Amino acid sequence: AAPANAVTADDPTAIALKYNQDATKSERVAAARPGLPPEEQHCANCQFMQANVGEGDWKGCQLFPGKLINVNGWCASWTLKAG
Ligand code: SF4
Repeated sequence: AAPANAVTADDPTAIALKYNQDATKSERVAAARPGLPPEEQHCANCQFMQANVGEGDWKGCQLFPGKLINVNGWCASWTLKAG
């Protein structure tokens, strides 16, 4: 059960970025974002995930202010966590 502030499928930004809460049900292969092979990409290893926001598998994403994403999700803004 997703948190009350989870990013949802008719969120305009979620559509535009092709977010899914489950990276295995994402188009990460098609986008081929750089820095890791696409099958290795998910929110937990993304620069925009906020480790200090949320709880458990439901963490912040800088791009989705006021909400939570799933650590096992993905969107087309995926960028390697570099620091
Ligand atoms: S920007 Fe990164 S952390 Fe935020 S939803 Fe997309 S992949 Fe997940």
